[PDB]
Amino acid sequence: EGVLYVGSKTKEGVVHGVATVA
Amino acid sequence: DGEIFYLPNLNPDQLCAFFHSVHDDPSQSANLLAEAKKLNDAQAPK
Amino acid sequence: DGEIFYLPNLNPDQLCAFFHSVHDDPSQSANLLAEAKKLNDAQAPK
Repeated sequence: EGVLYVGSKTKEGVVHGVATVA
Repeated sequence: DGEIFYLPNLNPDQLCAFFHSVHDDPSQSANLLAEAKKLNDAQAPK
Repeated sequence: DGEIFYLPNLNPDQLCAFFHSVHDDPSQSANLLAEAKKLNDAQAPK
């Protein structure tokens, strides 16, 4: 029940995404 | 156990604002995440 | 590429600085990564 701050280490090198946990 | 939705479009203020509401009350997270997705979609700079 | 990293223990405000360094200086998104993961490391052990 929430969202997790997740990032992905890529070409740009950091993206800010969300892991939505039910 | 959850999936991921990246918002590389949203500036630090927007991006930080998403979880700011969420973390205060993780019940609206799904809604908030939506507006994050929706925002990401709304402005989606290519 | 695409090395996912989770910041569960960081709060909106903790993460705030990360974006700020990251969006202001993408040149160090990895060194910045270090700091968020550092911060997520710092406060992690409750």
